[PDB]
Amino acid sequence: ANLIGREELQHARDAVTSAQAQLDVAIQQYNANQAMILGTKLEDQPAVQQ
Amino acid sequence: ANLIGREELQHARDAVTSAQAQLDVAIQQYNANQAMILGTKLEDQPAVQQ
Amino acid sequence: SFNNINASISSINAYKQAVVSAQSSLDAMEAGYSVGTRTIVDVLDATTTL
Amino acid sequence: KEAIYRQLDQTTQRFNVGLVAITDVQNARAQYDTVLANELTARNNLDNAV
Repeated sequence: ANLIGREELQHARDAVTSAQAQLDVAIQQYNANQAMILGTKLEDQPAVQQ
Repeated sequence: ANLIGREELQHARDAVTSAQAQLDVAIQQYNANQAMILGTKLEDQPAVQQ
Repeated sequence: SFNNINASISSINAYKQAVVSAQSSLDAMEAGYSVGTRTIVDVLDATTTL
Repeated sequence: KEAIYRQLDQTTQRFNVGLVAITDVQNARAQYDTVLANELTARNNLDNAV
């Protein structure tokens, strides 16, 4: 309806995109350190068997 | 009673959720540190016996 | 004289709207104080405006 | 009058979206009524000067 400035909407879209990027970073941080805990059971982990 | 903007209330509830999540983070950190001691006696710790 | 009567009608409408706005502000300020987010100076100022 | 009407339109849209409280709508409505009264007075003064 042409009420608010365009730089305000630009800054809103940029914020949403940045938040998406940060969530991707967090998900990736989780995916790593899940490669170590692949085995379901604690007694079957490679370190314990050694 | 419609005496406050809705965006403010949404922000307040979001703040509560974020605080709860960060408290969970801190609790998990504590648990991770405590898992290596298990509340036994000092003389019986694995390294001391090693 | 005729034009003056018309102007008086319009002014009355404006002042009624102003009164309603002030009442809403006072109610907001009073509720905030009841929940503990505002002082009593704000309540008195709202009363003065009303 | 045109400027204040556009201001009221923006404020009402914003309240509907959920970013401002009802109290701010009342202020815009009051200002709109005040400018309406001022315009009526200006027209009456032009007629009286004629």
